[PDB]
Amino acid sequence: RWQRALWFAGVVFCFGISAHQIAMHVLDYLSEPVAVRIDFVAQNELRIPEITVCPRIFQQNTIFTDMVEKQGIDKMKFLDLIDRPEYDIMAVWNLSRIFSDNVSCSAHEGSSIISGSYVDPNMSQPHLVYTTSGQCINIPASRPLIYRGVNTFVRITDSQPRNLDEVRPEAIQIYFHEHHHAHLSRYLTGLRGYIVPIANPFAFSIRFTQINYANRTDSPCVDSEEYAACVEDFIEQRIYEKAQVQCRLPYMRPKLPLCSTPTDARKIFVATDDVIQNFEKESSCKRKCEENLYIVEFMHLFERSNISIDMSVYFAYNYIQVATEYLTYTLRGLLSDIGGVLGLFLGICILSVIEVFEVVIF
Amino acid sequence: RWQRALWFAGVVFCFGISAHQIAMHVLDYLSEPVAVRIDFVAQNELRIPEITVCPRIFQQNTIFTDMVEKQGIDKMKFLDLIDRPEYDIMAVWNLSRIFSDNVSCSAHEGSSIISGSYVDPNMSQPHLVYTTSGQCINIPASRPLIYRGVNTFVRITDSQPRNLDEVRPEAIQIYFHEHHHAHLSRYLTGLRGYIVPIANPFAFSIRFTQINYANRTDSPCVDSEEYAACVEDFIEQRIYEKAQVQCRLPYMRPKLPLCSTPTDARKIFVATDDVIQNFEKESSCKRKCEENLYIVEFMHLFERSNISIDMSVYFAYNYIQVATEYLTYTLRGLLSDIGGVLGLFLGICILSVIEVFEVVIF
Amino acid sequence: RWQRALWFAGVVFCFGISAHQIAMHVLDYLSEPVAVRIDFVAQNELRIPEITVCPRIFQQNTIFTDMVEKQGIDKMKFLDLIDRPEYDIMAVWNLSRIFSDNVSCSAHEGSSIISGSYVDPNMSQPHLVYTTSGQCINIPASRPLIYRGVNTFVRITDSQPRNLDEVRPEAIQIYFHEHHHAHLSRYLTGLRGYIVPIANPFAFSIRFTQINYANRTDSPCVDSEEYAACVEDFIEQRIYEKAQVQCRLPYMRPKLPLCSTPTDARKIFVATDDVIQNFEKESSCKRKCEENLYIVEFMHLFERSNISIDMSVYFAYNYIQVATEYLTYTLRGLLSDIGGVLGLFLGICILSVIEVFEVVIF
Repeated sequence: RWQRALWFAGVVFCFGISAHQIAMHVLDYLSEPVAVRIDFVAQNELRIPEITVCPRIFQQNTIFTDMVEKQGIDKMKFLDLIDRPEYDIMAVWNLSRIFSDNVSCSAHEGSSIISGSYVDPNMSQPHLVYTTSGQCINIPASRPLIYRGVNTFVRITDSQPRNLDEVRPEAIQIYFHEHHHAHLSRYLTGLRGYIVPIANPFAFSIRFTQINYANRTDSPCVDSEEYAACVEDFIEQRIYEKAQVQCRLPYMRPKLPLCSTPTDARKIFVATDDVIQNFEKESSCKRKCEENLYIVEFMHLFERSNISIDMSVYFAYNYIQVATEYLTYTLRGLLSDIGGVLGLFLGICILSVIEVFEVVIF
Repeated sequence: RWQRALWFAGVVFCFGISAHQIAMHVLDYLSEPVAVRIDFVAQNELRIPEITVCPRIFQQNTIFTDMVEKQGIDKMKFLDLIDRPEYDIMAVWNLSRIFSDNVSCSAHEGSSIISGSYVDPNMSQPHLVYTTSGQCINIPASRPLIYRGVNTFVRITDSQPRNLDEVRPEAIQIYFHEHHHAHLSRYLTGLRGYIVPIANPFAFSIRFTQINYANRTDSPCVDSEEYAACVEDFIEQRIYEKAQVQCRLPYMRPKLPLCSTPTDARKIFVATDDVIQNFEKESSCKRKCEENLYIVEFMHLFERSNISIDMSVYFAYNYIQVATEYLTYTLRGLLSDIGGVLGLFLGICILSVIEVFEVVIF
Repeated sequence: RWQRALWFAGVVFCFGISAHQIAMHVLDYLSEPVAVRIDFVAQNELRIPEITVCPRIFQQNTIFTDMVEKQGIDKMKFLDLIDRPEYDIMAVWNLSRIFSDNVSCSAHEGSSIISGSYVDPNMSQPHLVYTTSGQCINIPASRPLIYRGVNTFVRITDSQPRNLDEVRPEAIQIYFHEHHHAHLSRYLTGLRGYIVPIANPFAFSIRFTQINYANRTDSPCVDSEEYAACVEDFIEQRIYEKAQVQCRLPYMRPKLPLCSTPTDARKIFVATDDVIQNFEKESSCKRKCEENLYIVEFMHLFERSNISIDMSVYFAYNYIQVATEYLTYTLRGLLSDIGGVLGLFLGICILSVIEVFEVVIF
């Protein structure tokens, strides 16, 4: 009656509250909550990024536009000349050449008190690579730089003889990309690169900031290469599927031949523009499990040099921010909270449950 | 005797230790502990700040001081000229004018592979605003910029004809303030602004760092607008209550007329200085629940322009630090810890407590 | 039989699982896990670092090398002249003098609206200090600057008469070190200092980032001074134990006399170099419990000055990152987890254990 009814009410209230708490915990585990731990991991060997050093886009280029005007065309219609038998799109995109052979990058690491800065010229030297911006040079930046001092830079240089044989370049475009993803160089160097003047010797400082996202069912992260591969394939195919044609331009990898018709070359170029502008939205990939963020700030330099193009990139800060989205609510945590709630709104343990099971088996 | 006494001692020891633990937890709840979670929230649309671009203070101004000397006064006593019938303090503070009509700011966002930076001149254009520094221009920066590339800037310009009709300005002062807080522009632009020369076309970069403080009884936070209203009202009334007079100067909002006596104008100016210097201490309000921190670092530019005043403000970094001081020890946390401690130094649950209550009711 | 055997199996399973959990918790406490809390502590009084402003290393020095060539030596063998009776290594290292007497540094903090920047020249003035780089000047930077505005700098200057009596210096070397740690200035100023030209008046901005490491058995942290003392002692004695000689050069503390033989002076200089490049490895100390990281970024200035050497160091950012590695698994945490696991896989409380003890005592 009274007593039994109230006892049943209380017991059912206890089970109801425990079940509601456990259900909320279970629903919390299904949607993995994520927190971020940010620490500064000082490393002695800095992983230098792979600098891309492009000229300004053909339209904004000085020397290439000068050649196009010499042939008698305006700053726009240089693709109305490629299928001319000798210009051979390869030789059109060789007219954007802003760097000459002598390009070489050194890797100064220390400072020394007798000799001076440790000039180490055996580091991976730069190679010329085609890009939407034209014909650039990619800085491999392969081996790591042993950070010792605030004077730890790679000094790119080019001693192109600047005699009055033809007008000479005004500025270049610098983009700091990651080791071996080919879409960063050949496509995204006209957008994400800094336009800086070669008239005077210009420097940089780079502080590295790394964001890491954990694998998670409702927000997955792919490794370094797989995102690059998916994005590059998307960009190359939709150029084809958005130009509704079949041919390529130097910045594309050798799938098909080189557009033996100017209208199709223009279609490819325009589709490239349209897809590169907004491949973040149209794509279906997500940021890597790592995310390098180079905080590139400028500086003045300590000495002049009569060199056509000069460039320093300082890495004086060896403490790198490391954000790491991580697993904050594990399955062990769920089981422990379930145990806590069943032992807090009750007296049930993992020994009483087995004891009742034993009683069931008589 | 022995056994009963020791049993009572043990029971009271357990009960007392549990009570001490619960009391410490309760006292931990009253003084809300606060932790901070720092994450990088990459946004595609950067919320550009409202740039204020003032000339140097009258004393340090070039052209205004030249006018004052022409009238036959020193670079301190220009307030001994305002109540002259025609100079009409408004027309005294129109002599600080460093910008001319033509002022217009554009918003380059993309980079493009043919055209170049996407010039979008339809954005909020700048308007002239009076300030303690004189007559300035405030950059509304209303619409957000769709971050795409590291070339995403708003370029302020002014093509004032620099003919030899009168000496021309040397430098300006830029202050980066939030959308619609009127105390920032009119008062705190002579203090918190960067003094940078207009001789050469200069550029800026800005990385946003946002600190969020949680509402908390012993350290409250007000929203964006309320703190600005508090500070502005305090600054304006104290100028009045610290000058012990009743009149205003152009930078103050239209409460009272324009100081038809030079001594009171000087009183107002001096009180304004003395209050803006130290309104942080005398005030009785606390920083917002949000706290935008623009990390303004300098750089060089990629192209010259024969324009009287030229300015770029780059926004190449979309990852923004977000510190969020938050509630770390909730009321549910206190209840669960109380349950844990009463079930760890005892065998009491919310089913045994109700059972004992039922036993009490017989 | 059946029932008793299964009951024993269940009881032993519960005991084993509880013991495994408790052992894992205990081993988790023995290897203290460490997490980092990063908050921005708005500080009104910025603790300015102790700037060291050295000339470039002797061989890279202009004026000192000019003197060496005048005496008839190359820019390497200036130590083949020290024990000449009058050059008296002290007077060899007085030839690197790049600053003249008139050196004085001010501390501008505010901006003001009438007067202008608050020049406060009574702050600690600079003194000349010997260093491997030569004869430098050290900026005491003793009192803190009351941060008020984005114009809070200490402007170093030197008005040495630049008449055509002798060729004049090209650049200096700036190194930002902590208040009273003597191994920084005298040894690590040729390595960790920025080489920046004096030709034009340059400015600096510095944002402070502080990393704190908690004292911990398997990775101890010493206070600010003890690490500096240990590193200085190691560097100075190894120079002696690595040069296998007994004498010193001006940058060393007055332990022994000044190397009255050039071969020993060269031995000391070479041993110095060799140890300073790699004292991080050979030493046996670890980073302090403090770690100040000055984020020195460059910029332009607001006004020229016909001064031989001019320098600003802006401190416009009062929000300082404070990473604090801390104790995440306390002893109370271990005890509470042990209680939770023994009350979750069992029904044991701290009252039932005492009850069983009482039963033992009959």
